[PDB]
Amino acid sequence: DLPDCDIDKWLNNFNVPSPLNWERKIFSNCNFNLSTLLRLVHTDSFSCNNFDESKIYGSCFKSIVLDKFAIPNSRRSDLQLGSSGFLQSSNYKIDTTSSSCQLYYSLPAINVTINNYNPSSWNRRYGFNNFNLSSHSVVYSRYCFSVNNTFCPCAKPSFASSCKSHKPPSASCPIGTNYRSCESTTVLDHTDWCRCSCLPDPITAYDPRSCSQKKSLVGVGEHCAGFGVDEEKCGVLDGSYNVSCLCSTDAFLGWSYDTCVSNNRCNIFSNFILNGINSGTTCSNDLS
Amino acid sequence: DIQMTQSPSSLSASVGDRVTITCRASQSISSYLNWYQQKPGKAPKLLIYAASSLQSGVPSRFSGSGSGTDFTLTISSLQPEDFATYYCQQSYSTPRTFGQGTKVEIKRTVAAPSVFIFPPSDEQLKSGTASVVCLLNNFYPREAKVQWKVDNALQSGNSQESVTEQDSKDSTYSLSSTLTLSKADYEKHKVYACEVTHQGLSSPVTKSFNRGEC
Amino acid sequence: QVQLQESGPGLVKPSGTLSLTCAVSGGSISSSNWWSWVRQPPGKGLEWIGSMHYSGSSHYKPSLKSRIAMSVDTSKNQFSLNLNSVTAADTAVYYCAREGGSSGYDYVYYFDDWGQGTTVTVSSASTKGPSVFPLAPSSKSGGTAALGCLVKDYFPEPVTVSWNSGALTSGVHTFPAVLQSSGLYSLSSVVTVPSSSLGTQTYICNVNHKPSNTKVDKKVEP
Ligand SMILES: *[C@@H]1O[C@H](CO)[C@@H](O)[C@H](O)[C@H]1NC(C)=O
Ligand SMILES: *[C@@H]1O[C@H](CO)[C@@H](O)[C@H](O)[C@H]1NC(C)=O
Repeated sequence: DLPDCDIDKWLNNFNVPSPLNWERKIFSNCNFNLSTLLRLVHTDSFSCNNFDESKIYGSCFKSIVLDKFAIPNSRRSDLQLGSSGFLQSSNYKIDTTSSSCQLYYSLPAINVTINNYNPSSWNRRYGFNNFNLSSHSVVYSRYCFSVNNTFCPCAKPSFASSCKSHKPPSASCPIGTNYRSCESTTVLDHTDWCRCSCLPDPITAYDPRSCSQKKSLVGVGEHCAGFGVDEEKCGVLDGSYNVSCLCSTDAFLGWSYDTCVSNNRCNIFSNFILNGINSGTTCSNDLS
Repeated sequence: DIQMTQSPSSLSASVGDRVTITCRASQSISSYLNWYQQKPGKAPKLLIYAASSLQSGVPSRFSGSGSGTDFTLTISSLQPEDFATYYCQQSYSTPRTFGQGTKVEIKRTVAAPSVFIFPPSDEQLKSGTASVVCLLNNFYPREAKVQWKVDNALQSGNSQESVTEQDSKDSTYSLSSTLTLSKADYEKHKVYACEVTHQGLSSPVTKSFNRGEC
Repeated sequence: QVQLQESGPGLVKPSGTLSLTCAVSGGSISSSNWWSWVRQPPGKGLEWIGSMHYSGSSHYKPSLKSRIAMSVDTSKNQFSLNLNSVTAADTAVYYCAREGGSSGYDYVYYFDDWGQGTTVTVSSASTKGPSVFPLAPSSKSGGTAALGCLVKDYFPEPVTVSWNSGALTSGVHTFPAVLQSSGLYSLSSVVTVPSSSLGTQTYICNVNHKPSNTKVDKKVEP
């Protein structure tokens, strides 16, 4: 009397996330046929790691956890197990320690709409807007940066107003955050050349320890902590405390996009994590 | 500042040996660690960057490993031209900081010096000074004694000496000793001699000349 | 193919200003590279003193902040070092270097394409060019004879010595200079040659002492 897991219905949902905002669904206490599943989704490839694929048939699991996202065409090879490419460094790490299977499938492009969303709350706090891209453009991060909850990317207006040369943009930082660190420097034809942190940018930072944005490979189960921001593009020149600290659109670095479409279908990936083989009530009915 | 400490500070190895030098950062620096080679009288040269990336053109016998605080430079098969001081360096922070250096000395077989003595030139004499030079060429190990004698008077002062670093091809040393007198003193004596003691010689060797002879 | 060359006076008076320039060839100063100065005191290791990017961003050794300033000249493809109020603590060889980032995720900065270095001596003493004297090969020995040049009484360091305008390099040993009690340096350069060639081959040592604008050739004859 347990219901069908309906895994195919979720995989075939026309709202497909990108790797940046990959979607997990946990299936449990339900019946499924792997044989039917591989037919109802236009499967290109299904294979398993740390697990004998033939053993799914007729088995029960505590739960089955799927993580899905559309594939940017140029980055498909990033999904090879252990790949150091962009997708697994900075969007979704395929855990090689679990019992897992990797599914490559596709949907007719005419129905798919890619849902792009930046999961980083600190990016969004400092002005990251919804993406404005074509409906099959798939966003992926190239670099992720983590920050403390006290992070603010803007120089302090009162510091900037003392800079005679190379004034940084400035704005008020939210209550509970710390202003961007800056120093007045001497260069051979300027005596108040202000130099702040994360220069030239967080990706190429000369002094990574002094840059508050910390390069962060995604861990198992994690989303990108955030795109790095060019702090010279957060705030405004001569910005006072009456301006709220925000970063311009071009301040957010180290991300790209590509279409998922080839031969009029959008290519999609789902990871499968098999939890607790020979227990629970997530059961294959393939042998019944 | 991030302090970089290398181990050992010096070492001696034979051609063909595996040489291992380690480096520790006073805090974690991930892979922001580079290794340099500095040969005598030359600027440092990059060997390894980002802890394990071999610089283009550098022989593959050099390799680096490590991440965090502890790093290792390995020379898989030491060559004579690898005589140098090696430095690690971090770029995770400012200031940029270097390890103290590790000197790699090359052990080789004993080689006796060839000894040569040079009288002052007529040109220098005209200026009122006489320099006499004794040269000990291409010897190993470094320990050598030069004793100057002027009509068999054992000199204790009036000389200075300099030694080269190990040769990049044959790993030997050379030594130059200069005895300096006034022209007036120089012309009052006949036999100028340098006597060399070195473990490669079957007997201490003396090179000498008589002022004027020719 | 990036090549660097330091220039600037080697002798600086105490409390004076050291000024060095580094000219860059084979690559643009307007790039992602930073440009760096690293110095090496006598008998000591390496000490970074500063780096600067063509945007103007810079970092200096903090203990030198009150005395140091750099510049990057995009019109001449050069960068420079100024160190004020010098003392004998600043006597060193000063190298310029390229400081670029690796292509990995971490973008690790490293020093490359180091210049040959310029020797800076902080001293109130005056410059003095050397006298160059021959070290004549022996009337004689075995199949090998030695000859050389004595480069006497100069200040400050360094001198360069070549043989036969650079054509003779095998068997040359140029020794570390010694500091004499007069406060002047003296250095010997020697070479071993076939004794059978003494009558047939010409041997000339070429001595350059840039602080005194001294350029001397000396023929060394038996
Ligand atoms: C799985 O297949 C068997 C055999 O065809 C069938 O009895 C069962 O209902 C199927 N379960 C599904 C589709 O969930
Ligand atoms: C971030 O927080 C950690 C503690 O979680 C602290 O050690 C670190 O200094 C903080 N960084 C900044 C830039 O405040």
